[PDB]
Amino acid sequence: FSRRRIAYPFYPFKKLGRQHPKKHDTNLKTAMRQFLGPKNYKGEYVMNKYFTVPTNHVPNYIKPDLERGQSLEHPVTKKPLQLRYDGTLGPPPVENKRLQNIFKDRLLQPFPSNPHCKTNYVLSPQLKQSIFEEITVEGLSAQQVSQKYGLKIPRVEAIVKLVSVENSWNRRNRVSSDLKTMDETLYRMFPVFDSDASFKRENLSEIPVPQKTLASRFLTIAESEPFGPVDAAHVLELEPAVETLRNLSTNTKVIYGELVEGERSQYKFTNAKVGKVGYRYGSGNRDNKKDRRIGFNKLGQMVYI
Amino acid sequence: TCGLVRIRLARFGRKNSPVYNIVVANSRKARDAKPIEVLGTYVPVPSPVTKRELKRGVVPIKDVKLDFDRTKYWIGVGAQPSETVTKLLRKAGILNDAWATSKNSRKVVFERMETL
Amino acid sequence: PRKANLLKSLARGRVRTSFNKYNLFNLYKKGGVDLKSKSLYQQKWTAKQETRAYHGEHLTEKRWQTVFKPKLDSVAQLDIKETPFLLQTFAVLEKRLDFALFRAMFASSVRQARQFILHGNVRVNGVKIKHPSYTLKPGDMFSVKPDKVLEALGAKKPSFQEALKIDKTQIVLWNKYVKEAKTEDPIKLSELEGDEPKARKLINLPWQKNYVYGRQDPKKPFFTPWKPRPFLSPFAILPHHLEISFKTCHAVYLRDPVARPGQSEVISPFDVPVHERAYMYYLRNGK
Amino acid sequence: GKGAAKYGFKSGVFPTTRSILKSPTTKQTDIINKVKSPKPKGVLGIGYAKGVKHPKGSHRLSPKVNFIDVDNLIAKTVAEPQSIKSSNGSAQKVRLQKAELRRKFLIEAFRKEEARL
Amino acid sequence: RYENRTIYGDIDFRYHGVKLHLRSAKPGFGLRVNHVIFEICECAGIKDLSGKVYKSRNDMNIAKGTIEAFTKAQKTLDEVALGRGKKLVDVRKVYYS
Amino acid sequence: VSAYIPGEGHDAQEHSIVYVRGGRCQDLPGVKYHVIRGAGDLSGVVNRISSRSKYGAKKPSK
Amino acid sequence: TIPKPSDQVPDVDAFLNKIGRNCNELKDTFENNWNNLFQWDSKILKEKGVNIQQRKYILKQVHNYRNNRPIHEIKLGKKSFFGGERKRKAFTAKWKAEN
RNA sequence: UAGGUAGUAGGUUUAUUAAGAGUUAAACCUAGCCAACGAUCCAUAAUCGAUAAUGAAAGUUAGAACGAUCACGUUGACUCUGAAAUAUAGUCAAUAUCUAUAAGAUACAGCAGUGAGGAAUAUUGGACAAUGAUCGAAAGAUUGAUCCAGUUACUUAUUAGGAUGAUAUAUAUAUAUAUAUAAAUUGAUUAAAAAUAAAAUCCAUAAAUAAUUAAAAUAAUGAUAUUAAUUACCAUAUAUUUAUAUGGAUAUAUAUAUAUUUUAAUAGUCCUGACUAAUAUUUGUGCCAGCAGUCGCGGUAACACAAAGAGGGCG
Ligand SMILES: [Mg+2]
Ligand SMILES: [Mg+2]
Ligand SMILES: [Mg+2]
Ligand SMILES: [Mg+2]
Ligand SMILES: [Mg+2]
Ligand SMILES: [Mg+2]
Ligand SMILES: [Mg+2]
Ligand SMILES: [Mg+2]
Ligand SMILES: [Mg+2]
Ligand SMILES: [Mg+2]
Ligand SMILES: [Mg+2]
Ligand SMILES: [Mg+2]
Ligand SMILES: [Mg+2]
Ligand SMILES: [Mg+2]
Ligand SMILES: [Mg+2]
Ligand SMILES: [Mg+2]
Ligand SMILES: [Mg+2]
Ligand SMILES: [Mg+2]
Ligand SMILES: [Mg+2]
Ligand SMILES: [Mg+2]
Ligand SMILES: [Mg+2]
Ligand SMILES: [Mg+2]
Ligand SMILES: [Mg+2]
Ligand SMILES: [Mg+2]
Ligand SMILES: [Mg+2]
Ligand SMILES: [Mg+2]
Ligand SMILES: [Mg+2]
Ligand SMILES: [Mg+2]
Repeated sequence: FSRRRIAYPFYPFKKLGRQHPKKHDTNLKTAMRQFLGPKNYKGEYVMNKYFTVPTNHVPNYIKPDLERGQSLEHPVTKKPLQLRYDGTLGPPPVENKRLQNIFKDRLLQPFPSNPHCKTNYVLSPQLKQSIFEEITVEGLSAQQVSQKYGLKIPRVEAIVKLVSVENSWNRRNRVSSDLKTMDETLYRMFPVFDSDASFKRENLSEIPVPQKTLASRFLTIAESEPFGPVDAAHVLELEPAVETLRNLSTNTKVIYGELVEGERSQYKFTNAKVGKVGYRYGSGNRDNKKDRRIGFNKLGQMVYI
Repeated sequence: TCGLVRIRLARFGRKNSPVYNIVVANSRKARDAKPIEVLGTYVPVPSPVTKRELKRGVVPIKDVKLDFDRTKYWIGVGAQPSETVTKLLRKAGILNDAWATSKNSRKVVFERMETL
Repeated sequence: PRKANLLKSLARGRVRTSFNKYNLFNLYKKGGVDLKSKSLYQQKWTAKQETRAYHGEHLTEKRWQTVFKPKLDSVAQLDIKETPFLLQTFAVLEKRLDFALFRAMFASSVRQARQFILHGNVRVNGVKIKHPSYTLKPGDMFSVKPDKVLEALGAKKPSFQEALKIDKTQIVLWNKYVKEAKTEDPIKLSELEGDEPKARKLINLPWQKNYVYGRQDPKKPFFTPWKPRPFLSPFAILPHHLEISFKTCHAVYLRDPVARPGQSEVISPFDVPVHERAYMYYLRNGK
Repeated sequence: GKGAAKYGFKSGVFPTTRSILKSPTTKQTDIINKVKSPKPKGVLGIGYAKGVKHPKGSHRLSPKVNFIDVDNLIAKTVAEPQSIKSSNGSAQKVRLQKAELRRKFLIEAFRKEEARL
Repeated sequence: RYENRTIYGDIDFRYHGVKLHLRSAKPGFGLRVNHVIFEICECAGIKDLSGKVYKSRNDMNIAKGTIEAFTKAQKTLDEVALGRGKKLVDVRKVYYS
Repeated sequence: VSAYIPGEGHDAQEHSIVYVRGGRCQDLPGVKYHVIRGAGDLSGVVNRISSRSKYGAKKPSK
Repeated sequence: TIPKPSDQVPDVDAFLNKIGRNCNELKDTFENNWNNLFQWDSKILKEKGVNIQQRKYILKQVHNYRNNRPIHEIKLGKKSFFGGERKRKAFTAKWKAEN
């Protein structure tokens, strides 16, 4: 049994009772107003918890289940408030134990309804710089760096890439003041990556799961007969898991044509075996089907493959 | 051109965007019909260079993946190439100046070489 | 794509990919998605409603169905908690350029990000793209024009008249404060219609020296000394599959988002059952 | 599309790759040995049994396999010119060059094929 | 239930009219079964299941039949091992996926 | 063929050009067809607001 | 690169006359300027307002002149007095009947 | 359709053929051969894929499009040349039109196009620039193959605008600004909404307007073609796409101080009793009018007919 259910707040709020014929207000709108609190001459909803941006390295994610829908704090003191029988705000009579006692994991949980989604940590600029130095000047391998710090090798490579770009921008004097301020605000919002804290370090033994492993097999070996990971891999007809992890961590004749002064382009002739080279005859035209193949050019133009 | 067996370009791809299929075919059979042997491909639209690259002085390339040994064999048994195909072959370095007609016949900038 | 219409209504508590105030409120007051007292089909429908509202509202249904992959992805740690496999149903959309840009926080919304890249501001490995359906490979940089990023994450730049009105009230408040201090700089808005330099010359508070409330650099497309967006905190969710640098506004797409024993990297505001129901629906096209 | 999975998901077909040497060579010794070995009889037999006759007009055995002497083939298809130095005129020279090139290519092709097999 | 997510073997069980067929499933592959079966699995903690009902599809009898199949038609690997006097390894687990 | 004619008002004589489609009038036995109503001498059903394409009705155009 | 006017055709008009295919009545669209004719390309000719076939022919004859190949009015192909291969059998019979 | 078969089944020979064979022709023998695991006979149908559809798959369906194979070029037979033809050739006949009326000519299943049939399927287009094909020693000639554009939502795909946004006045290094008057649409008087929807505000981008320059093609030739693309007042000259400095373009105050084309936004259609997603309600009709894939709905309280409101799909 499903109806069309208008999405009112699960939490309790001051509903409409009666009101002046002309105003035409809705209960949802009223609930939204209450959530927001009073709006300034400027436009700012100051009394709302979630209006201002945190400067704490502690993300101010939402806890509607904990505070029971009452989002309004006093801006200077960050102390909670409610909507009383009069239109004026004031402090609550009973204090909330839910907001006072909160876990580590739930502070890094942006949405209340999904426990699995968590925020990734932000690297401190000094740490990034040190990583960049290690890879370039000291000349260490990326795997060693990853082990030291607790990042993944692709992540490390990405960081390195970004550092060099940042440096180039600084040289050119492109990093504006407004951009810097934004970067600082973003840094302040997110929690910092600690290289010593074991719970914060990224798990470096994550291999991706193939098809053959997922399909379950069972073997009736003798009660005493041993059967290790290697044996299992052999049965499945794969390389061992350790070897794949290690791998993850770590010709043809080409001619160029002569270029005369007048002609505008070269002719690159690559070799290719007959029975493997051409555009095949009687292939499936996929252009009028919805599984049609759309690629992209070297110049970022969209091209039908 | 003359012959029964002929090395020529069969057209493939879409409108306003041709790719070519270097084949050896019968003279009588159609242009885009199934041939004796496909030797290679040829996209006539050259690889587009970047503005910086253009400023530097780097020419575009026309990609021509091609079974060299097979093509040579076909030439040997006497399969006459078309006007465009023969030019392509000459450019590659299979065929000599001998095949160059009077219209084709200018200082060279870059010389040919095999690479890997 | 599918036209934007009533995306942030309250009577449908649909949680879109945006930083909008109405969207925030919808997120706040939804709680869970109720799947109790429903048939299997009804549950699947409600999942579809909620999950697709967040994940690709601009996409047409048929188009989405075509792109939708059954084969989800995961990683074995080989060293406990249960991996949430079926949170990966909308992993394929993060591969998109538009979604990746949104995750990076180079746009306020997915729609906005899409608009930005159509207008030719994003680049990916240098070359500029004008195609939201472009898909990142692992290792690909992407880079939005910094002004547009600032506009996305910054406040709305006020109109001149509005800014002047705001200034007037601030001035009055200041005057009231100095009077109160004494106990224990006026402007006429009707005259000063649209002379910005004149207004600047007139104004002199401690917290703004000349510039009107909303216009320190009128030529820039955002608020004054750049400050953040009005409700930026509850949506600033720093992703795993992107590496970001907010100084230059570059971002490396380092991974296709994947599910671990603890968590999924597909950032969604929905519990796993909802995502399972959605998957069930989209396997069979709602058969 | 369903039946393409037999052929490695290859939509469209190529024409069959055309053998450069169209019979087994003399240098392929193992094939020759196989051909010339005593043909079996009984259940899994090939020819006619010694005692049993064969139809009047028909041949008893199968025809013999013509093994290509590759050098001989080269000589026949691609003979070098006996009149070695008779060459004047531009067009004639061009023709001669073309001939030489064709000799080179077909020679190489055959020899390569022989080696390759 | 195997790995706290699916049944052990591919079971094929008859309860009165309904002929049940319930295949085991690789992890991530969801519940892909009759709506009654799905409902029962959600409550009983089965994440992964394939299967199909033949003959009668009487909702009540499905519900009764499927729980009977779960309790009765299933044998845990350990029980089988004990009965036969043999090791009964799960290859995927040994591999570490 | 015995064809049904849907809608409130029907303009059909003893010679009218009419197009037939394969529906079925369920209560009338032995009539397994519908005259499609926008086309032919059969005119579109008048003052139809809902479900206009199901009958002949054009869009009123304010 | 501009070439010199020869003794046989020293003028643009003379060149046009030589090449033929109704290349006359084209002395107004470009005046008798030798350099002008030779340097000009296809797009320019199109803008001026010449035909496609005429444009093609002129450029070819210019090219021939540059390479010093013999320019002359190689006329376009003509159907037989009787008819095209297909229509001949009937046409010929009709002609016979008339005569 | 239950018996069929008499060159039929087999043997021996001769002719014909490049060549086997009752394949034809001739001669002489033996009595066979096929068939209820479907013969003979009749009906229908061009065949197929590494093509298309659908399915978990085995399969099933299509045989438009791409490609491979066949057969035919109004109908039937025969002949000639030829390696190969019962040739879209020729001969004679058959059917139906043309004049020129003749031991005539034509047959659009080549491209356009017309009339008809039909529920239903396009321009009496442009170019040989490309890729092929035929003729030619070459020059270059021909090319309704072909390549291009035209019509047609038949199919697919990309775009088809984002961010902010619930009132209006009047009064008076801080900051929860606070009062007062006025107004406030369709519903409805509270979980009954329509509605962040509008309107406003900030910000672009398309198109336009100018300038420039590809690529398909080079020895030269570009139908497509107001070409794609790029720049926004143009150029050069440094660094590492951005930034600054020059050269000239320009115009008002009094050569050098601030500027630098312009600029938007617009969706249908089906549905809301259950199967089946759609709870904000109300009016009209009264087993009639009508609806209906299925079960059913309509007899004054119709969630099913006909509508308004609100809502749900797909787009
Ligand atoms: Mg010739
Ligand atoms: Mg209806
Ligand atoms: Mg309508
Ligand atoms: Mg016979
Ligand atoms: Mg006889
Ligand atoms: Mg005989
Ligand atoms: Mg039969
Ligand atoms: Mg037929
Ligand atoms: Mg078939
Ligand atoms: Mg076909
Ligand atoms: Mg068939
Ligand atoms: Mg056709
Ligand atoms: Mg025939
Ligand atoms: Mg015939
Ligand atoms: Mg026709
Ligand atoms: Mg005909
Ligand atoms: Mg008709
Ligand atoms: Mg059609
Ligand atoms: Mg041509
Ligand atoms: Mg033509
Ligand atoms: Mg479409
Ligand atoms: Mg009212
Ligand atoms: Mg433009
Ligand atoms: Mg329902
Ligand atoms: Mg009523
Ligand atoms: Mg209904
Ligand atoms: Mg109705
Ligand atoms: Mg309505």
